[PDB]
Amino acid sequence: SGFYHKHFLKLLDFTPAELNSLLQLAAKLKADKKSGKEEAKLTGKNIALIFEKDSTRTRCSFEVAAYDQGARVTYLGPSGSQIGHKESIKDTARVLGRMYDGIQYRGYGQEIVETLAEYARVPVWNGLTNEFHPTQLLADLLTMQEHLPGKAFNEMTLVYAGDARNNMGNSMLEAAALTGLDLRLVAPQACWPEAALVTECRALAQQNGGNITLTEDVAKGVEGADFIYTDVWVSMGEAKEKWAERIALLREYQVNSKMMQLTGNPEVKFLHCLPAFHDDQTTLGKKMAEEFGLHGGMEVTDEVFESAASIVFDQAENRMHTIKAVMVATLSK
Amino acid sequence: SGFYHKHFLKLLDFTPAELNSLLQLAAKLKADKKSGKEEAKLTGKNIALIFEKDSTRTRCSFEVAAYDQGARVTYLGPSGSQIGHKESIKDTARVLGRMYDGIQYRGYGQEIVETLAEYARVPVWNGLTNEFHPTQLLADLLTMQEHLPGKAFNEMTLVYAGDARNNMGNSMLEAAALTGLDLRLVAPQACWPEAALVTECRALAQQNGGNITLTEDVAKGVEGADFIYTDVWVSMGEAKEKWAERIALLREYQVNSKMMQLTGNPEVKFLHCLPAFHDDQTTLGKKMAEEFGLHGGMEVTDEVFESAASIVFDQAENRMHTIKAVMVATLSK
Amino acid sequence: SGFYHKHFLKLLDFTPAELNSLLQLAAKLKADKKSGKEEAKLTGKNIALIFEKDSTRTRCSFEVAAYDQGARVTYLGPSGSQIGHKESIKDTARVLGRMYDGIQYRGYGQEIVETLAEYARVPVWNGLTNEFHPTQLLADLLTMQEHLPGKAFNEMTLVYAGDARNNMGNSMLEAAALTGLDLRLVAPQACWPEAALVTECRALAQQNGGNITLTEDVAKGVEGADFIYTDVWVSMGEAKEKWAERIALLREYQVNSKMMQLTGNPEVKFLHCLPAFHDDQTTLGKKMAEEFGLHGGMEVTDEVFESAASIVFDQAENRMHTIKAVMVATLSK
Ligand SMILES: N[C@@H](CCCNC(=O)CP(=O)(O)O)C(=O)O
Ligand SMILES: N[C@@H](CCCNC(=O)CP(=O)(O)O)C(=O)O
Ligand SMILES: N[C@@H](CCCNC(=O)CP(=O)(O)O)C(=O)O
Repeated sequence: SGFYHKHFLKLLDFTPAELNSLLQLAAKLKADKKSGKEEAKLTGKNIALIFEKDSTRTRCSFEVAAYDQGARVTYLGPSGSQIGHKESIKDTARVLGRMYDGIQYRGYGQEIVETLAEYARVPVWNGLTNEFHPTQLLADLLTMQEHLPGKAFNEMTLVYAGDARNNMGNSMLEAAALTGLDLRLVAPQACWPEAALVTECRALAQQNGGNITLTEDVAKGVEGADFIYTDVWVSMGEAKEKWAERIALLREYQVNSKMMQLTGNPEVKFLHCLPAFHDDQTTLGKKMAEEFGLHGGMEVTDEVFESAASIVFDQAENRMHTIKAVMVATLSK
Repeated sequence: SGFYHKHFLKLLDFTPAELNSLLQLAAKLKADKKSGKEEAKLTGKNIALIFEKDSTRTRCSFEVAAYDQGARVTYLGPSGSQIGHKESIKDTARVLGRMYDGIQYRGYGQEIVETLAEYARVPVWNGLTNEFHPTQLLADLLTMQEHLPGKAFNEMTLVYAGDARNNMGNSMLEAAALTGLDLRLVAPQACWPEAALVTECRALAQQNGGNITLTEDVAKGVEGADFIYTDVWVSMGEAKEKWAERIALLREYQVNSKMMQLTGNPEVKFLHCLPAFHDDQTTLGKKMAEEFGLHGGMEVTDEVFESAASIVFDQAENRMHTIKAVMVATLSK
Repeated sequence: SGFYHKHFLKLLDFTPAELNSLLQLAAKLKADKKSGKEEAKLTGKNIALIFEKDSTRTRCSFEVAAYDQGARVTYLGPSGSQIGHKESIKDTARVLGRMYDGIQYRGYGQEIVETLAEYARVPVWNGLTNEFHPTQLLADLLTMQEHLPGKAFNEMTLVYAGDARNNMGNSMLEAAALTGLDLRLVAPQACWPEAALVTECRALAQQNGGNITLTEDVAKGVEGADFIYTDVWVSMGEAKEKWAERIALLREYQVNSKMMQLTGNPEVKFLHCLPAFHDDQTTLGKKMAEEFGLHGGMEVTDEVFESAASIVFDQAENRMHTIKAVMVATLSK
């Protein structure tokens, strides 16, 4: 409806109704692809994909969703083009807008994608920025909805442990402000999200029947949750130095078994946007695990990651249907 | 006509008539895409795109132009494949020719793309080499033609300030030799193009009614110009060290407002192939701007870049129609 | 037949009949594309292509073969995505399987691609691993078959000089075990393939009428060969240090003219999977050539590489038909 040629930069630029419509379209599109009745809508549209940070899911998601819908893609990865920086984003935008029908941007800081959106004159979607990550939450919302049918979002309790001031924390706030989820940010105070945003989002959440609780206590936070959610303690783009202090702060907020048990709900499902350092298998996974001693998981224990509660791969699948939905909504009819 | 299976390496391998035909086809194709009546011609053709230097426009241009025409693309960026060097270009060519229908090459030095063309046995297009950049000029010629209708090229005066011995300077010469433009290369003598090429191109320009003037004087050069054109003072692939001496030489050749005023034509339009360091916004843009003191523009002032005279983004758009034209001309019927 | 949803990790996971069927399909598909009667089978299938080592042929091959068959491709090159390592291959697999219909993997070590195949739940093809390279041999087998018509594989003598314990040596063994080729691995003992595999493959080769001979003597090895085959002395992923000892060992195993002459067959054709350091033209080609003194070729003399015996470019072309065949076999009907 009021989606055609709209950008998708952060969730609060949308009404509850818009978000819900979107979520509904995504769900249709998912269902259409499994039934094989997918009607391509974006045929002959060309989309540029600017990536300044790495990505497996978000990139792949944009690519297959476009290919299904009959669109083609151009991946301008981190350093390959002039956009790396040797040219204004303002110029880049004005260039790409003359050739493409839509642009994705993954990067550093909302200023960039906003500037990219003013000047491009085509829909700009936020693939993840330093502050927000709207596309993720769409997928998470739907995944939450698919695992608790017949429940409105205001009937669900979502807990987010970990670093609450990263792009994911910020995005949670927006989600709740639009859905009335009972958000619970279990984090040390040092990692709490900026208060101006909490206030705005809290006010809006309560209007819709939710409430944003922030608390350093794990035990009163996780209680009664339908979902536990967490993320890496240092995000993409933050300095390597942060690891030593972030582990120091956040390790009592690890989503472990005891953690899942303090919930009290045996039906509680775990969520994680991924990548997740859950085992002593990776490159910096093993290095961090021996050094500080996070044996068997950092933000989440490997036992919980491979638990029946873990629905992260469903969540992960839902990234692409969600993005397909955003794209057919902003580019068609 | 005598285009099918021809390479596009430098402009002087074409007749004035050929160039003009090409320009005409481009114009048709542009018009067809805006009207939505674009008939795809390159369906089922596969094209490799070798890039050894960066690119936003040229790469994107090749990609969307192919996608529109129903062709697919394979981007072999700077280091990813064996072509980086671990294998002869001679071998690379012979390999790729067995799989693709056409090959683009962006790189260092004409020898490379020529060798690539002898051995590939499919059309090879020059995406930019150290010496030439033919594809650009096609677009610029058309953009010039679209802003001064009812004017033959011999009725137009084009000034090129800046480093006249880069790939762009060299390309100007070819353009004039084929169009009878009144070329004016306003540059310090130290940056003048190689005399052998000037002579050959001058002779040819004059035959077609033009003349290539070289001069260190800004004032007598810019006078009566229909277009001012410029480019970065150090090109891709040149050593970082060159910046200090090139700024030293070329800063009086900055295209600024006074510069545009000495023209005497109030209808004069500015052109720049881009990227352009016109503001104190970029990475090395700001570093260069404080150090040497180019506040508010290096080759071109930001005031002129955002001037109503600036038609650089039209120019930029015209890169892809032009390339689409080259490709349908060399690959179809 | 028993190909749909099968992985293609190493050749010995297939019967002689399966290999031969495959080879036959490839041959059809080749023929169909030249006649222009190619019926696309993989329309609307999306394929991820994980590359951790470089590639020109294998990547290009996967791309055009997919494009011909109406499929689209996503290239996740060496470091761009999270797969580089920051995430388990086990997780990566489970993610990609939810989005794609098939996955290619080029990398380091068979464990990786096997783990990738257990967890992905879609066909996984081995683009080259440290130990095997099955896709190559398919192409080589067909190329061998196209140059000696009316000859069953058991009627052919294939010699492989050089480093017999790389991924290519190992693959030869598998090929013979399935075809009854008279394999001859002419190599120093220090470079002989692991005996457990030789034994298994020898037993199988003999059943089918072949025999795997290993020998340090060049002269008795090359005698009566229909094909001489060789490869670079240090493979992708091995330490740069190995060059000095590998040249020391292997230079008497260079495929030179005298080498081709000791064969005794004047119809003997040369094969090489490529890249080949055959001239003093490359980056590390020239550096190695002056230092150790391999003037005019390392594994193979440039004279032999450009000889009429050289059919390496036919071989190279046959990489993509072969891969197209693997893909339509594992993804269709
Ligand atoms: N705060 C985290 C969020 C990662 C989001 N993950 C994704 O979007 C999945 P992807 O990396 O595969 O696209 C960070 O910035 O590191
Ligand atoms: N002499 C300049 C020319 C740049 C040409 N620009 C383009 O082709 C536009 P692009 O870089 O976006 O493809 C140089 O070599 O740096
Ligand atoms: N043992 C060699 C094998 C190279 C195989 N070559 C290919 O697959 C051709 P490509 O590199 O163009 O894909 C090595 O590992 O270096």
